[PDB]
Amino acid sequence: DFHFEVFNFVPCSICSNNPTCWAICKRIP
Amino acid sequence: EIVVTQSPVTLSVSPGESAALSCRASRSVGSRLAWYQQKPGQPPRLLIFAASTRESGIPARFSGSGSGTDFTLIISGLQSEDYAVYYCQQYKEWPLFTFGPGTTVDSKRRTVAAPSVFIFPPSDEQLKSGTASVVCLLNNFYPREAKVQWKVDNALQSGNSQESVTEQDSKDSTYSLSSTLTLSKADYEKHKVYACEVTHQGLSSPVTKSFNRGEC
Amino acid sequence: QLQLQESGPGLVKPSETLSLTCTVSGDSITSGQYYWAWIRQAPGKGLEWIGSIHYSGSTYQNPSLKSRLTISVDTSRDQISMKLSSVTVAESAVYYCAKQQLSLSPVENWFDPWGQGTLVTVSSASASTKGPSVFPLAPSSKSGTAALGCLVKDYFPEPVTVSWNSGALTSGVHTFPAVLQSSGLYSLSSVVTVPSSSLGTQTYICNVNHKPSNTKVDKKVEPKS
Repeated sequence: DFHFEVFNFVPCSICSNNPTCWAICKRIP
Repeated sequence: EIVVTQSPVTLSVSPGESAALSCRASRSVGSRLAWYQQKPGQPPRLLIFAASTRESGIPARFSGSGSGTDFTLIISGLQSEDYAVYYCQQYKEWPLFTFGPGTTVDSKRRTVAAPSVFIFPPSDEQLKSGTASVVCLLNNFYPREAKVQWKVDNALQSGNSQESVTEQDSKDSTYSLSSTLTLSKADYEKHKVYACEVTHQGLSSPVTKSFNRGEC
Repeated sequence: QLQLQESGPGLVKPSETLSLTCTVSGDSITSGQYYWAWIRQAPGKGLEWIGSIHYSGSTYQNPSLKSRLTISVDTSRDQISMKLSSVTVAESAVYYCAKQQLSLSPVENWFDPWGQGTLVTVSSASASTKGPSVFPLAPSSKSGTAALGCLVKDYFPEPVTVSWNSGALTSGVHTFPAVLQSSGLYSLSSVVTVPSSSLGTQTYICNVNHKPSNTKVDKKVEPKS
């Protein structure tokens, strides 16, 4: 149970290998 | 959300002895639990994480243990610099987390010291100015835990007093405390019997120091 | 070596907006995937997280503060800032910034290292200085050992010094910490325990000094009689 909703957005640079993180992830320079 | 409690509020530890501090979580947090130390006047410093891993730079007398709900920090061979406040923190639901209420480690006195208790009416000067401060003193007690109950003509006062505590005396390990019943001059001069009642380990029965307004 | 340094106002008026800044040195806020967090601690109060931010601008913040809170990040100065608006009495605290670890592979959430912090006092009395009144706490007419003192009420800002008999009397003196009243003014007590036998022989003066207002008082505390 993780709460990615709490962010304004999630940087892909921290998703590590979490598959759900990569679904909503946002790529940055 | 997951609530972390801690136990006890004040842990008295003689130097060289071993401190066992508790932290209990409302649900299961696995091993996702950190411990912090906060020496007075400084920021927190991380001690443990993942419930048992001692951070680099941390003396090995600090050791953390537990899993699921019940956790423990142990200070084996307590040093003086280790008198501080200790917080735990759970972090199960990423990126959510909760801090514990905190446990304080203080010096352990050989003997129990009852408060010496005194009540001070308002000065006449201050009264001229429209304010009235009733002050109640708890002098040189140990252990830290103590209760002060204010009573204006046998009515329990609640929410109209403030309290202040000295730091633990580095000689005799005692504390001292002031509680100030702030009260307007018109309010003050309506009532007669002002009392503060102190409960403490070293007192066999609650002790009440009082005065009657106007008399000596 | 990594160091965090909070800067900000010392005092702030209620309803106004508090602005703080964390300056990261000996490292780069863009070095690694860390979050940087503001955390405040009211005196005699636990730890209260305000918000965290990552160099991407990504941020999560305390629900009960978001509507007054703003957190920014300046990678060109290696700084993180926050803003609380409509600040209240409940905003008086030490404000910390600390490096945070928000890792998903091994789930990891914690704070290391923390900065020194920067105390923020909130008072209507800000931008002014007031001296204390000094009232006496006179020894109970029913005094073995006896207690007497000075009530140092209604001054702003900290600090006050209090001595007794110009520093000659020290045995048994408790100068309590100052409490910040609802008025916006500080107040404290200084007391001393003495033997009752000396109450009519020895005389007692507390010496108060509130240097921020060139206020010096000497109050003779004597039994009511």
